[PDB]
Amino acid sequence: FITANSEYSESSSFKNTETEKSMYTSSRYLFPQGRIDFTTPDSGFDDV
Amino acid sequence: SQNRKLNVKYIVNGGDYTKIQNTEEWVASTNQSEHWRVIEVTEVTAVA
Repeated sequence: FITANSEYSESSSFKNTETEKSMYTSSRYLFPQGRIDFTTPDSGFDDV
Repeated sequence: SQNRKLNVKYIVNGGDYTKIQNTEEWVASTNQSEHWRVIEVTEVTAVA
């Protein structure tokens, strides 16, 4: 004499992305010409 | 994951050092006397 029905459908979804980037550049141009010296009194040299 | 490392080094000893980044012009300048330098030492004597 009677019929009954029930349904229950549940769903879940999840996504997660993490991105990290890093860059570094270092340039050095070294163009020497020479060295200059001064004489300290402790050296004992006549040019002081 | 990803990594990249790049390292470039130029060295000049003699010739026109202002043409270090231009190989052709340095090669052109190698015949100029004013830029000739000591490029190796094959005999060394103790000062004593």
